[PDB]
Amino acid sequence: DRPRFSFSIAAREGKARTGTIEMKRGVIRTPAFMPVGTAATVKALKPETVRATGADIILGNTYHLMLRPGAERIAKLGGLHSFMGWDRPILTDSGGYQVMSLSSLTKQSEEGVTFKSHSRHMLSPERSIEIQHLLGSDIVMAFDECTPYPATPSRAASSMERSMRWAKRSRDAFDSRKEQAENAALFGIQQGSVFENLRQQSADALAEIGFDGYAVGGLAVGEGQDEMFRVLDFSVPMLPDDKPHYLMGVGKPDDIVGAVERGIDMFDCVLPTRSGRNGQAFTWDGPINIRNARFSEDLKPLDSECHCAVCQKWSRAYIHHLIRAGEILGAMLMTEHNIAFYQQLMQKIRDSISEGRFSQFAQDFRARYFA
Amino acid sequence: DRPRFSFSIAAREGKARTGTIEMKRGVIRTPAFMPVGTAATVKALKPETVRATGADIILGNTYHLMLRPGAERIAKLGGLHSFMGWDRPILTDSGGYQVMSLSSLTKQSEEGVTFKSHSRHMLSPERSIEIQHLLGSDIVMAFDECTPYPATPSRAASSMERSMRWAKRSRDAFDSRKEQAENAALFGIQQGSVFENLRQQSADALAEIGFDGYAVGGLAVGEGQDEMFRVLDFSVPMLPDDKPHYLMGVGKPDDIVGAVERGIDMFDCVLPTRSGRNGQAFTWDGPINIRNARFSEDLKPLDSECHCAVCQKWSRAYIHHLIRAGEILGAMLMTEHNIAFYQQLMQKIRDSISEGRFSQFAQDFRARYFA
Ligand SMILES: CNc1nc2cc3c(=O)[nH]c(N)nc3cc2[nH]1
Ligand SMILES: CNc1nc2cc3c(=O)[nH]c(N)nc3cc2[nH]1
Ligand SMILES: [Zn+2]
Ligand SMILES: [Zn+2]
Repeated sequence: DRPRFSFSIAAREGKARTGTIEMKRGVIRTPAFMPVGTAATVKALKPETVRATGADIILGNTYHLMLRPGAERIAKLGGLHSFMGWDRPILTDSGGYQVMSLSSLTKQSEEGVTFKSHSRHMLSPERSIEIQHLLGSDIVMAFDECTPYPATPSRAASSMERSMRWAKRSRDAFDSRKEQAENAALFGIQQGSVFENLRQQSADALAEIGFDGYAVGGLAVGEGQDEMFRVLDFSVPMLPDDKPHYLMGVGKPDDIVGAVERGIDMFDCVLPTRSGRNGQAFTWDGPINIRNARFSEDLKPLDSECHCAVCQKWSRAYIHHLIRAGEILGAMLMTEHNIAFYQQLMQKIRDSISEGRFSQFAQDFRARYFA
Repeated sequence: DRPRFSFSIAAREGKARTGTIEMKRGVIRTPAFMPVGTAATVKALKPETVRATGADIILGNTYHLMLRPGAERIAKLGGLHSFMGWDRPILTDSGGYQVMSLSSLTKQSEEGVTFKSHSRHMLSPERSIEIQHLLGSDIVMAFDECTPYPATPSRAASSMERSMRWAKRSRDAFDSRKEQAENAALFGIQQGSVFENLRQQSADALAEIGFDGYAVGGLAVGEGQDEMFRVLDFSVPMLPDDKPHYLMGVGKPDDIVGAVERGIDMFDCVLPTRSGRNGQAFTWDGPINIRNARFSEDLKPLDSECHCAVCQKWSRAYIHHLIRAGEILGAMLMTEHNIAFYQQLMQKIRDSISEGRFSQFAQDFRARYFA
């Protein structure tokens, strides 16, 4: 039987790595992309379809689920996996980002955050870890504070310091719950905004506590790719090399490629799902907007090489019609293709690292995607 | 290879019949229920899922498709079957009902109908048959006038007489188009409102022209079940016994059972799809509204006996959550279950007629469904 958690690196190229995380509910191939399933569903897909595209793990959210249908309710119904019909690993964010993003009123303190639902609710490190336990998450995220961008050095520091205190509280809450400690994994989240010294302090604090994996927090919050990449350049090497590195909320295909070049192993974002429903399809020649009139009579599949079931069977012209009509099948087909594209991107990344030709792959990918 | 059209009756019980229609694109088991696919999609289902529920044939609409994406456009793209990915028979309504139902302004004449889209457009018997040819419909409906309910005898008569003139025009248009005449079938539509003498005149006119099948038009337009059944009692026996009888727009499960008792072989309605998206699930114990709070923690499947993939895998509690959240997967799961339920109803009807126990089935079905 598989262990609670084991990360193994099979191949490297520069700072890039490829390997596997073994957990009780399954193996995760890295670098990994996690489709987002915020309301206990990956929007417009059955879990079997999510799996058929190649996903090994999906992301859920402490924030949305604690509000609807409720964490205790999900536990009473047998946990998130049983509830939504996904039997493989699930990573859950801790709520700290979403509360500050989506809540109408918030009160922040050293204890945690109180907020008004988009009734009043509270989140603290202890309550966050508890909710993630009630959901039955396999990868639990520490409860942190995502520092807004831009931040002054003093505010970035104060924020990061609070997040490190909360990281220790998260660790202790997780370890106190024997069933959770034995069956799930806990990741810490590095903060520090764009400042190298604060990123270093945060990495040191997280490593002293000790986690199963380390996320780079506080990015993909408006800073732009050049700045994100600059911060990754110095931040990722600060993290323990032998554990996974997770870049929260990233991202566009080129962001993923560059982040892997910088040592990131795990990704999530709503882009393929959300923009799929809005008419944007990913292709190896760059994104297209299927709503455009130029596709009304185009018999080609969304992408000429894609192996997904959508590209096997339906034309751009048909999907154009569905999305213009507001048909649910349009959302379904666009989302399945985009998630499949993301998984094919991760497979090409993994295979190119394993073969020592990832640098070449990145160059070829960009030349074509941005032609 | 299969013929253009052959209807064979395998078993009878009273006025009820069970059998098959063989067409080039497939066999249709009767009595048959046709899921409705008005915008070139059965809402929220891939065609493989429509087939997996047991459907042999689906319904499309001259009216919606001629407006979006356009009949000529669909023909240029290879026809409706290729466009939407359904390779089995498709029946198309002729537009005469939908124009009067959905258009904002209409001008009616002996030539046809001109209307404003929900730009100006025209429909006539000739143009309707042509559009159904461009779509590549397998069962083409004559272009008729659906008499509003209630109608006075004089207006019902005038309307029915016009429909019979249009039925002959429909026949001639269809026969003039060699490819259509050789590969598709043409059904006539009986009119006459609730009046026995007008129903008889219309049946006689349609039989004199000669059609592959006969629809009972002008019902399911507000008259209620008692009156519908009373009109079917005398109207269906007027139609040729050796051809299929199609009751347009029916209906609720009990309406289907009673209509089969009265000699109907074919059905369509938006109820399972549309009401599925709205939260109504069909069960052998009657419909339920999955939005109701009583289902928030109910671990049972939608229906306790249903063999569909939704009932194999997900709880009422989960689907309740999805529909309350407005999630697309909720529409998907509710629609698949309801279409599957309708197909299971038709299978039970067919098997009970084949075994000479349809009367008993109808009685048992009602006792439980209305308990
Ligand atoms: C879409 N962009 C994005 N940046 C993020 C940062 C964090 C972060 O710093 N902390 C936690 N807990 N979640 C996050 C989620 C993010 N999502
Ligand atoms: C939902 N109820 C319903 N009654 C109908 C009658 C006709 C009818 O008399 N003619 C044609 N062409 N379509 C029809 C579609 C119907 N749909
Ligand atoms: Zn594809
Ligand atoms: Zn079912």
